Amino acid sequence: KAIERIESAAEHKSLDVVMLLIIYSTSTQTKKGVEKLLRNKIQSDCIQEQLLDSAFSTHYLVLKDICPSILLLAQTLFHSQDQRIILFGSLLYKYAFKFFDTYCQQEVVGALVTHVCSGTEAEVDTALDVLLELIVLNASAMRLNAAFVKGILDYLENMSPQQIRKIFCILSTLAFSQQPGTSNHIQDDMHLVIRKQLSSTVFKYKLIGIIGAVTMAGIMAESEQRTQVTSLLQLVHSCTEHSPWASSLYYDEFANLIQERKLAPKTLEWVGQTIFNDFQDAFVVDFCAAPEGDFPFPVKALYGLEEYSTQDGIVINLLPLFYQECAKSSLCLASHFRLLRLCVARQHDGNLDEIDGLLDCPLFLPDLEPGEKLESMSAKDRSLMCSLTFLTFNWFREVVNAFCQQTSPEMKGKVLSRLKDLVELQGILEKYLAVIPDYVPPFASVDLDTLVSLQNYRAFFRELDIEVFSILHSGLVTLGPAELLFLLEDLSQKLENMLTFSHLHQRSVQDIVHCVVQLLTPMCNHLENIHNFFQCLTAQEQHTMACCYQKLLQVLHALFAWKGFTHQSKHRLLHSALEVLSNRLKQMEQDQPLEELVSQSFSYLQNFHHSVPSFQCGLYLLRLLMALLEKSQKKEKLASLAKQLLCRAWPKNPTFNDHLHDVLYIYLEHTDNVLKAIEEITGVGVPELVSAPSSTFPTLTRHTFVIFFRVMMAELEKTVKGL
Amino acid sequence: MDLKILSLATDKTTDKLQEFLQTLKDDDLASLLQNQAVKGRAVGTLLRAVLKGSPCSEEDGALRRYKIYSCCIQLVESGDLQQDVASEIIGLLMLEVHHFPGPLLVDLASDFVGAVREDRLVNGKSLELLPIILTALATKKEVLACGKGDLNGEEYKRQLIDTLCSVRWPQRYMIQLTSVFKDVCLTPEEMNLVVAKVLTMFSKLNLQEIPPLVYQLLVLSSKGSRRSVLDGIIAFFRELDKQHREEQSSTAPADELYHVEGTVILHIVFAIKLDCELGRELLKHLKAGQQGDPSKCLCPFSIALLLSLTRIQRFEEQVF
Repeated sequence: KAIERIESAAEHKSLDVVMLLIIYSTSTQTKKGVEKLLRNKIQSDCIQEQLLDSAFSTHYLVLKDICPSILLLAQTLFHSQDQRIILFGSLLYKYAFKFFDTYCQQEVVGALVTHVCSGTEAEVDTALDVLLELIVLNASAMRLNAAFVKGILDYLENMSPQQIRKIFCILSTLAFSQQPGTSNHIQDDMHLVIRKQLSSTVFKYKLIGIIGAVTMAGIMAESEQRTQVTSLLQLVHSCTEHSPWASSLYYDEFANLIQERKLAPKTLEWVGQTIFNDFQDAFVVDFCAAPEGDFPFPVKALYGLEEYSTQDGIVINLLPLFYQECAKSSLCLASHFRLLRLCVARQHDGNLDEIDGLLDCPLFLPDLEPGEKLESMSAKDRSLMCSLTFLTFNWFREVVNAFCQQTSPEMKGKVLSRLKDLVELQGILEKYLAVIPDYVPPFASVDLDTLVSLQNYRAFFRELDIEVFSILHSGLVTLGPAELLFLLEDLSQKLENMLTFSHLHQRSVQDIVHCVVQLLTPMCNHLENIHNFFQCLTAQEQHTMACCYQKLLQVLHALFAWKGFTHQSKHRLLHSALEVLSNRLKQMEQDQPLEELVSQSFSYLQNFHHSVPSFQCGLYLLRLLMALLEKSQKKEKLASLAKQLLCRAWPKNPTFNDHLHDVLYIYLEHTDNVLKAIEEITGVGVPELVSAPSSTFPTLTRHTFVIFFRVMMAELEKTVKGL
Repeated sequence: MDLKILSLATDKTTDKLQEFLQTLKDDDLASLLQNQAVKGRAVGTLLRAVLKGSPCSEEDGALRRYKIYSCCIQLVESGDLQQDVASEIIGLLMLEVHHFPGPLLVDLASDFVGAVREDRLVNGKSLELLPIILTALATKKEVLACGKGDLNGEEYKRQLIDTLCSVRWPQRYMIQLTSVFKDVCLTPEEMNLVVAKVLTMFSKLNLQEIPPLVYQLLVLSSKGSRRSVLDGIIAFFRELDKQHREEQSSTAPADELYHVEGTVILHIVFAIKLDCELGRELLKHLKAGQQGDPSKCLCPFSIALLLSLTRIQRFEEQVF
């Protein structure tokens, strides 16, 4: 009971975690009681990594006799959704493994292996994350129990692409820790299954070999080293080459292994030679504007930059290739581009000069642009215009991935236009979707899924990396609004998945947070200021910038709502992000206390309100400000901000209703005695029936009233049980 | 000759490839035994060219592949090949073994059965084909031309497997023989045979080679019949315990027998942990019930097993 009281103060110390583990292991009646309390504590944003840390680092000796319960805690904690509990359940397993007896470490590995094989979605991801971290913490002990980890291999058929990558990463890392150059238990058998997987007709089982084999080779890449790796990689390319599904995968799995691990420039320059030739061969043709063959469409070479010479060689072969496949490889175009793109980049220090013509390329395509005049001319033609728009969209989706990092200002110009062509392409893509319904499977896959319409097309896009977000550095215009939103929307979808996808998840969270502070703040601070001046001073201009205004206030919010800012270390990251929000005026002190930085930021964001176009943009601003306060008057400021949202004039759906409840919830919660704000709604709540069944301080109707009253009541009851 | 086959992998199928094949016929042994020894990667693409120059839509290509395959199997297990080369060879075999016609597949898998009789393989690496071989047979339900005909792909598959149960399994390779049945889909009758035969061989192994063998038997049962797998393992040690209790009343033995049982147990408790039906099959098997049984049911070993199972959370209460 002494522990549950302090849940009203979130700062209670580490000794509380140690004591809860002791109480848990005492008797079965305390078990179920503790267990719920521990879950309600973790969902209270309390008992975080930080506390479990100091609890274990100091107290491990005391906790050595509590082990089997600690492991029983891990279990029943692991078995819930809401990863927060699963994480803490995993942090138990790990801190166990860390300081503890062998027999304890034998079961930990076993318990984790099980969660992997028979577990659920999250359970398996989290279990394989800890099993990785265990090798980092203690490898030599990790390898002694490896016999259990191998058992995982037998369950491979049930796993995802992410985890197959995760599982081989572990087994091969163990195999090479034992001895370099030799072959032992793990090495051989994981070579065995890799063979038996590649040789299946069914793609599901090739997926296992293709990923597992490229991962091995990837790890053993750090004369006998290169020949082993090479023979392993060629055995993959011979199995994967017959099906355009498989070969595109192998090219993406190869594109992974090159950008992640740091290999020998001599091993990199070996497998690199084939890639440049293979690519020009399959996809690259000269500028004859008349391609060979009969296509009942006006096939031209479409949308180069035209700053690239009209008289000249290079054009991509898309249509003639995609047409021949349909009637009787062109799906490997994007995958091969990424691979080649990373091969040159890694052998050149990042100079793409040799490939730079690829960003200037047109493609051989029928006009995809409108289907508007051509509407209601369909069947084969409508499935062809959809995927041709699609395939191209992915090309220029991958090309922006290549050249976003390049130095030269002309090279940044060449990307910025691919950004507009990426914008127009995406409008043209959804033109064909709302038109050709439900009969439209794609010709490619995404994130390996399992075996299209509006909702799904989002997922069939390729992956933009965060380096692409460095395009955000430039300004706006009366990089325009259309391209800004395009980036801002990808960012928000990324920061939802991280701080609240493959290449994303395959780099550490910290990196993504560190970069997103630079990449955004002293950019958006400039971008935001342009949006405000605009909303202070047309059909699409409004619609688009009012959206960019949201995506900004959604992104900024997602950064400071980062639940990892509670940790000591992240204070430096926070100090930066907070002081980068510190300039309306200059910085008189370099080291200025966190408390002022909070309010300097807050005030800076508080005036932004009056420019906000929609009821939403007022909400996400509130939520942003509110996440700054949690870092550290301002409570009342928020009220007036929520007051205004329900007050001034604004230009049927649950959206509007839901955001109201979010505002009224913030309004009544942060203000002074609530009776005052409640009477206002009680006195001017009357005008509804009495005028023309709107009000002074409006947004009150049949449907808008019930929303008020719920928040009205609940808050009164909250203050009633308060005293 | 090598390069001239590299040109054929360039221009066109059939006439280019298959013309140069019919001209040789002499020997494929001396070339592969060596051209592997200079650079093993000269053999890798050697197979790719010769194999696509001998499809299954042409008998002269088919009947040649059969001789090719035979020659790729022998060497893998005969000479000492850098595993890198030996693997690559088998990988491509498994790769291209898909479209072999009914007649040839049976002939292929029957040469393994003949090799199983007496061979020093040094490599079960030959046996990696058997799993894919039999599953290819399972894909064709129509009579094949062999013998008297009147047999489907599944039946030959069944009859092929029955022959494998009858022949002597070499003491060295029975780990790999068994792990080969692990990659194949079985009928409930076929399973009890693979399991029972493997069991039948138990008392013919040195004790310490049993524990890893049990684990291999345990991973078969997941798709297979648990009761028998458990029944054999338990009753094998039950009879083995009796002999040890008889020497004690009439140190030397204790270090091996009781250590092995401690390894065997720890394996099947971890198997029950990954697979529950194996645990529920163990309990339903050991249920005392009628009182004549609990005398014949539980023994030192099966009890040590249950106590050890107490570690798993679910079965804890049921066991007690």
